[PDB]
Amino acid sequence: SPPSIHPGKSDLIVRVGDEIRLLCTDPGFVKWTFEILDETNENKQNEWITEKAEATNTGKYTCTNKHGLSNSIYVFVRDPAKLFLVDRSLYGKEDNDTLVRCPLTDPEVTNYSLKGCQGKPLPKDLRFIPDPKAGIMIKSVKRAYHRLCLHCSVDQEGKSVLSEKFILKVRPAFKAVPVVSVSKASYLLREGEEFTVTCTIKDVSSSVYSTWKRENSQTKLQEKYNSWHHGDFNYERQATLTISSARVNDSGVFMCYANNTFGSANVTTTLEVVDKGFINIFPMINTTVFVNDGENVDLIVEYEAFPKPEHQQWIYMNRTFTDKWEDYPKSENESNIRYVSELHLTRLKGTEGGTYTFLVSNSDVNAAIAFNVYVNTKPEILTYDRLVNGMLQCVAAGFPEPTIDWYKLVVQSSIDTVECKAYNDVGKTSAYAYFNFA
Amino acid sequence: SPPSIHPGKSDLIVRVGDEIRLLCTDPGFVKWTFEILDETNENKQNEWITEKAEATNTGKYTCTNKHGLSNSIYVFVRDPAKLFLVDRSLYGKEDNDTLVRCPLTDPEVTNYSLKGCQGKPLPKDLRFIPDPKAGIMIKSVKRAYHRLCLHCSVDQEGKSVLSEKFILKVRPAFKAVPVVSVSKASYLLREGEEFTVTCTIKDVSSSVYSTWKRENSQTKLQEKYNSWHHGDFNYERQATLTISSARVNDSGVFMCYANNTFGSANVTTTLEVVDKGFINIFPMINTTVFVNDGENVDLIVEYEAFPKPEHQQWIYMNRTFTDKWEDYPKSENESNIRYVSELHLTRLKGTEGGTYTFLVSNSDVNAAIAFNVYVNTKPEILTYDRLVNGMLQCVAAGFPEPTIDWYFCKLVVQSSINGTVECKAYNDVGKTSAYAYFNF
Amino acid sequence: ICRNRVTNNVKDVTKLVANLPKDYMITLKYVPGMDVLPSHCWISEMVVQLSDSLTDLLDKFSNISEGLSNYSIIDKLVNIVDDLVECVKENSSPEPRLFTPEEFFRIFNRSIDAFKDFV
Amino acid sequence: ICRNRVTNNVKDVTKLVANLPKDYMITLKYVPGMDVLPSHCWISEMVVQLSDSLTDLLDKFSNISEGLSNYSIIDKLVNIVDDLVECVKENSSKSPEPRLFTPEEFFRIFNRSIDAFKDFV
Ligand SMILES: *[C@@H]1O[C@H](CO)[C@@H](O[C@@H]2O[C@H](CO)[C@@H](O)[C@H](O)[C@H]2NC(C)=O)[C@H](O)[C@H]1NC(C)=O
Ligand SMILES: *[C@@H]1O[C@H](CO)[C@@H](O[C@@H]2O[C@H](CO)[C@@H](O)[C@H](O)[C@H]2NC(C)=O)[C@H](O)[C@H]1NC(C)=O
Ligand SMILES: *[C@@H]1O[C@H](CO)[C@@H](O[C@@H]2O[C@H](CO)[C@@H](O)[C@H](O)[C@H]2NC(C)=O)[C@H](O)[C@H]1NC(C)=O
Ligand SMILES: *[C@@H]1O[C@H](CO)[C@@H](O[C@@H]2O[C@H](CO)[C@@H](O)[C@H](O)[C@H]2NC(C)=O)[C@H](O)[C@H]1NC(C)=O
Ligand SMILES: *[C@@H]1O[C@H](CO)[C@@H](O)[C@H](O)[C@H]1NC(C)=O
Ligand SMILES: *[C@@H]1O[C@H](CO)[C@@H](O)[C@H](O)[C@H]1NC(C)=O
Repeated sequence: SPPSIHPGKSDLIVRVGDEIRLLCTDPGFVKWTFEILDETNENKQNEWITEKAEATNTGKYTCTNKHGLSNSIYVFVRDPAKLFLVDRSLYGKEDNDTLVRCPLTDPEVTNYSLKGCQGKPLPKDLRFIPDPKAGIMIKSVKRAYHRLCLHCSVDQEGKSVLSEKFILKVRPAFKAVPVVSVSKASYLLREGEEFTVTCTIKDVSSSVYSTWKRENSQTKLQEKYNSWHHGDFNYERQATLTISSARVNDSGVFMCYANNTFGSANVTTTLEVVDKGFINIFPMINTTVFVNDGENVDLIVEYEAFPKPEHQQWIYMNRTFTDKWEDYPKSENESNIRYVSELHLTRLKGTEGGTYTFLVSNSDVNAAIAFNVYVNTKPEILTYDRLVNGMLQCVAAGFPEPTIDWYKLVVQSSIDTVECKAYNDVGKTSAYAYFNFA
Repeated sequence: SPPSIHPGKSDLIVRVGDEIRLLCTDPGFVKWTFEILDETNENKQNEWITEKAEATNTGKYTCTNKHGLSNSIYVFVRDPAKLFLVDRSLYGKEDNDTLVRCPLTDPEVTNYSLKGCQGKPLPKDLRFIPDPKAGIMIKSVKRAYHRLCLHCSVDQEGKSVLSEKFILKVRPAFKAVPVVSVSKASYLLREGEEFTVTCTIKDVSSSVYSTWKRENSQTKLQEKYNSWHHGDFNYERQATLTISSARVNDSGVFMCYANNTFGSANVTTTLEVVDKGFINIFPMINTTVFVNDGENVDLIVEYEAFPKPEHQQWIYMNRTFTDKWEDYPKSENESNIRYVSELHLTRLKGTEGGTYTFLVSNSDVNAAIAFNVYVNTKPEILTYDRLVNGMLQCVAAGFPEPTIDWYFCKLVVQSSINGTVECKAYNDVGKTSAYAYFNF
Repeated sequence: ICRNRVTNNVKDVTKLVANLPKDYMITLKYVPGMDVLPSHCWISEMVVQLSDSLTDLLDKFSNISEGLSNYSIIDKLVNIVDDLVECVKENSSPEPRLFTPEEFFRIFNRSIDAFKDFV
Repeated sequence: ICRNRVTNNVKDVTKLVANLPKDYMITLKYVPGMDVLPSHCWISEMVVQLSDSLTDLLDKFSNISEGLSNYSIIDKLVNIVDDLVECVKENSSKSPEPRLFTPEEFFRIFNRSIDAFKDFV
């Protein structure tokens, strides 16, 4: 059967500077043990006696035996000088009760309660349970109480008294996943360039955990970190991968991953590493082109070029152009390797049919595509002449070849008001002779 | 004569809490005067006594008669604690001497000298003259010494002792004129608009005078100010002039004038206030132009426009013309209200002659100029016939109208007269021919 | 007169009073009853005393080049009140008392508000 | 371990030390012999006492909107130390008498305490 103590009473009140005497009656007695706040004492004698109590002698005193059966006393050293013992580190986790460590030295007091700093009120929904032996306990600490500051308040002789400040820190409980973003959705690098992507993780706490993984590889990558606190419950981390010198087999998907007690987010970037640069060219129209006299035409290439192309030029019959061609990337997005080149030719003259070439270069490669352009023309009539034999001949010059009727490629037609008229798919032109006979 | 004074010394030395007792006799005697630093006391008795001298009693004593004449004795109260009296104010006009008011209270001390604070050595060239009665004096204060810190230094019983700590203030000599600049040298405004211009003035000191005045008008204008110090000897003022409702006779030359004890500097800005907007247009080429078919030509206009020209369009035969015309302000200057519009017709076809018009506007005005483009074209021969009359017909159409010549052995011209007979039709661009044969 | 001497770096005093600790104590020979008396009576002495206290404050801080340090603000306030000493002496002790920043800068802004009204 | 919990708002400390008055005194329940001792025994107590001192020091300043301010810098340092306490109480998981320091000395002690978390157990 457990120990028994003299004084018997569960609660004892002693004046400051009074003597304290407790005796525990146990053939199996082992120790007195005394606790308040964090402080501990343990004493070997079956008597615990103290000649002059100080306020910090307030607390709980427990007698225990070789069975481990125990019996307890709590002692209040009433000292008018300070009513509270305080232990002032007041951390609390969100959604959890949180104790404010202001146990009393005199239990014979009224209205023991919790109250704000500088006469500011407490948040309206904050509620608490008081306890002289332990302190005053704040239920269900919310984020709105972060850095809330608090006094412990007690009414004595009809007059109200305050402890030293307490400032309530709040460890947030996670209620959403970390939020993750990456500087570039995908990369393309010439072999030997330096891959460097930077994740960004945002959460309420710096105990969010984040890593970079080469997909289908478990191994750890090297990385460098920077992080900031942007006010309360707002943390941001930036984690930067680098492959110091890209090799071809580094092509793959990297994943940036972030999890907290609530859940997980990942965000991924994909790297292509190309052993040497390239250009590929596609004409948006047949390379052979036909135009009529005075007609209008465009020449159009689309090409994919990495690295970004450095010289773009258009040449006609080995003589270069300017002021007639437009160059633009095909899409806006920052992953763009594809480009469009157009040349515009206006009301083309008959002589300007020929060959037109487009030349593009980057460091690695130089590539050409060539276009063949035929200016059709109305037949035009060169000679109408009557020869010594009495014959008369018409000549027409055209593309496509003229056909000749009587009423560039070059055609001549011969005969023994006459008219010569020369037609092809573009038009007609005609030349005149008039004859009288006697 | 001046008063005699007892004791007959020049200087007189006393231990602290001793008695100071000075006996003056002129039959005309009027008053003592006692001076140290700022502090003064004046006593009408022909005898001056204090039973227990404090260190502060250190100072000069002058006894003055009704005849106007004065005789003086100077007193020290030697005291181990207060070795220096001090007044911590220390200001120097640059390039003048300045004084460090740390007069001694026991003169029989060695190497009365000046020292930097925190150990630091004084500037290489700072040189000074000590005097136990007045202090220490710093020859030719210069700007490098601004907020130099100082201690006055005494050696007494072989030990080295320092005053309370002093900071030298330097007050510039003005050695260059102000520097003045204005946010825009020229303004143009519709009447009733706000007018606002800002002048910046920079100098070593905020005592630079600066004003806004209207030339050929002496009265000074209404102004709002902003200034900053930008570190030592670097001040900047900004002064802003506003008229909330401009008007034509509010035009003129406005001047920002700034001067200082060295000399002035100014910068003007000119304001034009116009009663209503305008557009004025100049054709860079004759309004009638002649082009051989299949050549390019340019139509070009330049124009002044205020407020800025909102709409610009080029139209051909009652229909707009697009993607072949370019326009730019003529000059990059902010003053430039002048603009260029050019239209690049290309390889003009013979059918595209006629009027081309350019239309430009702002709020105030809508303005037009028109160009006539004639496209010359090599003649062509239409018909070759003979009439019922026994007469021959050759017919050719060209701009300019063709001209027809005969040999024997767009606008239209129809022309007439063992043989071969030829007509030739030609203009300034083109030559063409057609033939008839007559056999007899 | 002397209004144009006081540049508008004084508008930074509120940012300075924000950065000085509430607890800190600044020391100023305070001309008694200046809170009551007309401007011309105290102002001459006060501007000398303020120039001194502000240079003492200037010793306490150091020159953070990025941003507005307290050193920069107090420096430019020393530039002001020294020029006010210069004009007051050109154109026209107490016992040391201890002020928190809000109180000392109250006295500062009251003194400077005297120059918009000066003779 | 707990190297992640110390965000890099600490570089601001050099500026905070430059804006605090040289003769301003700050109060810390300094663990005696923190200088000579190994990290592990003093570091547990010191992050608690630094959290306390930095929170009191935080009360002393107002909060400017524009620019950096002592209240901003200290508030972020307080976030750090309140996380280092949260981990130490949770990974080791097994008062001194107040002393008064000029800001440079207090921040010396702070920076040494944070340099303790670059190899902790
Ligand atoms: C949150 O992230 C970490 C990393 O995966 C997880 O911790 C690992 O969990 C697995 C399985 O429980 C263990 O085998 C590993 O030893 C842990 N590794 C590390 C470095 O701690 C944690 O469990 C994650 N899970 C969730 C649901 O958030
Ligand atoms: C990485 O993120 C993606 C989503 O961004 C996750 O893909 C989902 O995974 C769940 C099962 O875990 C599936 O039910 C969904 O259909 C998936 N959505 C998509 C778009 O695929 C993925 O599981 C995450 N992987 C890791 C290791 O976190
Ligand atoms: C520098 O700035 C002002 C503007 O003129 C000058 O002050 C004026 O000086 C004349 C002659 O002494 C007086 O009549 C005016 O009354 C003064 N005006 C003001 C507002 O004080 C000063 O003299 C200037 N110029 C020179 C050469 O010193
Ligand atoms: C305002 O500014 C100009 C110079 O910036 C003043 O000085 C005159 O300028 C011209 C051309 O630079 C010089 O040839 C003259 O020698 C200058 N005048 C004199 C007397 O030397 C101009 O005089 C100034 N006006 C005022 C009222 O200050
Ligand atoms: C990539 O290439 C290097 C050299 O060939 C090789 O050592 C390495 O194992 C490769 N890494 C992967 C993930 O394939
Ligand atoms: C002409 O100028 C003077 C001064 O600028 C001004 O008072 C007057 O009103 C102006 N005249 C009219 C009709 O506004």
